[PDB]
Amino acid sequence: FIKDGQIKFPDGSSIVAHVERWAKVRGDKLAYRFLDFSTERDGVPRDLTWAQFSARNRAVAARLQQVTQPGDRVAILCPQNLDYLVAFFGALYAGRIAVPLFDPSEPGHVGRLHAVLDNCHPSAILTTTEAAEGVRKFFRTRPANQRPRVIAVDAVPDDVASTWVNPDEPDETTIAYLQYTSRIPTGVQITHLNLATNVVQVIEALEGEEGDRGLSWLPFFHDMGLITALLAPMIGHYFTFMTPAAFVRRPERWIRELARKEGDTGGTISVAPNFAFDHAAARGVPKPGSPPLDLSNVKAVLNGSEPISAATVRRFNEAFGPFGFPPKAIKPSYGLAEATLFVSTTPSAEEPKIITVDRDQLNSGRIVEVDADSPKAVAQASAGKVGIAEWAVIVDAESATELPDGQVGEIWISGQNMGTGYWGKPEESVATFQNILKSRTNPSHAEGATDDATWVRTGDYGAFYDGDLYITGRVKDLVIIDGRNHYPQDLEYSAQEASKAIRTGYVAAFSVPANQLPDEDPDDTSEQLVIVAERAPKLDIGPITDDIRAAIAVRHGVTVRDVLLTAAGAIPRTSSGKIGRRACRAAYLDGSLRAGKVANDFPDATD
Ligand SMILES: Nc1ncnc2c1ncn2[C@@H]1O[C@H](COS(=O)(=O)NC(=O)CCCCCCCCCCOc2ccccc2)[C@@H](O)[C@H]1O
Repeated sequence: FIKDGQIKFPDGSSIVAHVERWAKVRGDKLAYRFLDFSTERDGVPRDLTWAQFSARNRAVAARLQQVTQPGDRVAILCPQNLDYLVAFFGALYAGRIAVPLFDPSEPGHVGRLHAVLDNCHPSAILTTTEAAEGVRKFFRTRPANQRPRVIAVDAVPDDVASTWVNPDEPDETTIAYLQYTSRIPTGVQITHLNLATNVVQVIEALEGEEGDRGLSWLPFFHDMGLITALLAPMIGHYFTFMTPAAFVRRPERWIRELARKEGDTGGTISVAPNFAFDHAAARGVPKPGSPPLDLSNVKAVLNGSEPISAATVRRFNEAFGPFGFPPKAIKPSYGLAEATLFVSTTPSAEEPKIITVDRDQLNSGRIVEVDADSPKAVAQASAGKVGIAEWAVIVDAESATELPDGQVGEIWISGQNMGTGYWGKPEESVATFQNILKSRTNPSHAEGATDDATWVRTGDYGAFYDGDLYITGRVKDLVIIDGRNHYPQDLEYSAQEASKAIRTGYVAAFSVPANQLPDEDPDDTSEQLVIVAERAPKLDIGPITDDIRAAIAVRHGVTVRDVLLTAAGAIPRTSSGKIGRRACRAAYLDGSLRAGKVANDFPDATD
């Protein structure tokens, strides 16, 4: 669609009308393929053509229109499979607000599911026949008046579709679905306009052509897995997916989906968080004597949702370069739920941009390049260029003032893809989404946005440098000790490089007040460094601790006051698998981390 400063639609912005059209001209073509690895090690493909997809969406939608009213929320408590997509699109087809969640009988934070439900109060629950009893059982733990009707989407017959009524065309405020992140849970209001805008933004950035195909193992309950699933079939080829557990168990599965197949006229496109690249590199290489592996066909594998490590990038290429994997296929990318999904990515024709900058300058808020062999060198991966019809600026948050390039400040963003608020929360909505950019530089990274445009504060620090956006970390994760700043991922890299006994990527650095440290001055409240590190899957703690302490002291000039070593799987991670530093700190302070009793729901390599 055309651009006039912003993205214009009419013919419509409804994904419903667009899928229905796309469906009538490619009826027999495949739309989705689910690789089910639950009973068979090599997988069993479950296919869905466009005509079947449409038929099911219309049937589920008609059923929803009989038992829910316009404006009601419809929660999806379903495992990762074809039915999850049918349930989600069914909600959109019905003109009801979907709430993509997960199957309560699978791993999950049960207290958060209760909190989410306490905020969105759905009028219906969409699940499958297999998951239904488990869903009901969960609702028997909720109050008697909060047990909405449970619909098994695979049991709604196709003929129920005859009564389906295409909902009223959406305006710019009409909410399509709520995206819960990540306690207290905030549901981002994603409008049909938001969704269609980000879809167009992503398609422009990916430069997908006839024959390219998309694939993913990412969970549908997270923005990166959901949005990818909704838009991948739109590039012209069916979308293939598997579960996260399936990937974690045998990462080679992802690698072989990416690889060239007979019949491929284009390349493959996927997306994953940074830790997944390391898991694939260490455990996803074919064993000698396996069928040939040709990865020279990969077009783009986006690396986003968490900090990109230059070492992870190097390890991925070292493992898969010998199989033809082109290094320019790795595309560091940035985004967040409040922006639907996509904010920036490395241009299609370019290789990842990775620079080595001065540590001290970085810690004091400035990007200054240095030689890679310098002892003060910190490697920073770029997140590329901001997408079309959206803007990102770097600001001094308190004065809402843009900063010149090379200076670090909070990243604020704007665009038609920004969510319209958080469900039921006016104060939080204003604070996060309705910020005003009071002062701009010349040139301004806000050029093209109106002076009264609203800005979302991302909670991230970053900077522009030589035409690329760099994400340095979350504001709330910064380590401030004795008047100096330290990025926790830089301290973590030093800790793991100091000892082979630490699992790569499973380290968390944060500060706690002096008085919260263990017994090994009760009025001292100054922030002190703590390193939590998982042990590689037993060597005594003394030598390891001293290696960590000594390496951090020499290059960062800060003394670790406590090094806590845990078993693999002990550090808290979000539901999409990101190391959660604030959560690790809270577990350190509330007694659960030291007692070795932290609950994690994302599948772990060991268990
Ligand atoms: N690059 C980065 N570096 C450091 N931190 C990053 C980060 N990206 C996100 N984060 C951190 O994650 C936070 C947001 O978390 S979140 O709400 O859970 N949301 C997220 O994590 C969303 C991240 C989205 C990243 C952009 C990915 C766009 C993928 C399009 C692929 O399309 C396809 C794929 C296949 C076929 C066809 C098309 C952010 O606020 C930031 O703190």
